[PDB]
Amino acid sequence: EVQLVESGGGLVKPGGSLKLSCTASGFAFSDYDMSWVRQTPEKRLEWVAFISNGGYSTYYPDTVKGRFTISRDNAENTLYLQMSSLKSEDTAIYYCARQGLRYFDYWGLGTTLTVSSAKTTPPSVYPLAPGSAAQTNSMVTLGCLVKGYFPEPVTVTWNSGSLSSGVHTFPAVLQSDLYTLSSSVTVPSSTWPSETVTCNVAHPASSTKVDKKIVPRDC
Amino acid sequence: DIQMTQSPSSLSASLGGRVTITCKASQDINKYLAWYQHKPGKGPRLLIHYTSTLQPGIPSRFSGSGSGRDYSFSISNLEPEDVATYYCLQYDSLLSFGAGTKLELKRADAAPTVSIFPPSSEQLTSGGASVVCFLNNFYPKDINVKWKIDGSERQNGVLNSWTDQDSKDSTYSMSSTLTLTKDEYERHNSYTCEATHKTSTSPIVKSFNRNEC
Repeated sequence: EVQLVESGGGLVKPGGSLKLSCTASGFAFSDYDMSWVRQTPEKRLEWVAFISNGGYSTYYPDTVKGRFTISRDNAENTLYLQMSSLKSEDTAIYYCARQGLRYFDYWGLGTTLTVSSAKTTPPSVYPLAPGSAAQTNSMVTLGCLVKGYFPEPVTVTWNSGSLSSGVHTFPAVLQSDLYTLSSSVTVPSSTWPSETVTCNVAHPASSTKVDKKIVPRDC
Repeated sequence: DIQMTQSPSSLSASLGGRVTITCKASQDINKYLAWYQHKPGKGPRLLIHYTSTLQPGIPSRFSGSGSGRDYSFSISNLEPEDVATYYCLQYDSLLSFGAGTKLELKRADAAPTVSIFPPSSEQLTSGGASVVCFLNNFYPKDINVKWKIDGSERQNGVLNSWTDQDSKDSTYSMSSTLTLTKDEYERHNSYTCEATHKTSTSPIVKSFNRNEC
């Protein structure tokens, strides 16, 4: 079945270079025109590059012409996008697309590129507890402040994934060179501090894991 | 080269109602227009090509129409799973998308559940103090969060973050964080966040004092 799987995304400094890959399976790859499409953070979709089935024709919009090179190795069922002189505006999720047709029909799931001078930094993780029995009745809200990491993403879970229903993890917000994110969980108050509640935070780019436990009084 | 202006950037609609998105080309595109549905965590889903041909497996609730420069796209009997962002795509000459339309559902008004949180010991030892305030499961999306330190309104040091529409109950949530240094955090007593929302005449006020524990 038609499958497109991107790889190689990451963090790159302004002016730098990176090469994305897209692996195909489930069809005669060498029969098909192929494209790259990116989704900008403002949720715009942009045709990045096009390559004909045999690799002899190629198209780029002016935004990336002279900086981006699309190529393909038909023996290895792989499509490539070589980027250089990367700018801040190139930050996006890059999608592989198959183009048997003028319009797109089949897509991959994307690989992410962050173009930024900010350095990799693990997050600090702080517990959020009510305390003083200040506001406590039937349900209680607890949280988890994830501060000062770069780049995105982190993954937050609660009780190693056992508590999944009453959870809001909020989108990260960048505060010059560092992200902060928070996460709330609501549980019955008769179960806390009765049982334990702990948030778990993994930051892939720094390979850190931190489990913080929420302890009765934060006052 | 060829511009698509997609005409509502955002919209809310009731279940069972109809939604229409217009997409307008800079020049005639000869009915070469396709429509995409994009959900978080997936690639775009082709809905319609050639202005109005349903892709196979696409609900007949989705329709398109138009000619020349002006084009329409409609969802007829809205269901909860149509929440997404939608894009038109001309393919007459080269390819370009409309800027997109973010679709969310209407529900009965809900008031926010507000919770305030003092800085942790861990963070205070580090030299920092964040006060966090959650405004959870409210509707509609529009909400205001105000911070006061000893009764004086404070705008610096505040980071707001807001969710997309919750798939389970159609509510929204929002998080506000006021970050100070430790020395500045110790110069004041009361820390309050106020949630103003159309579900209540007076704002919901939650507050913390460094006044016991």
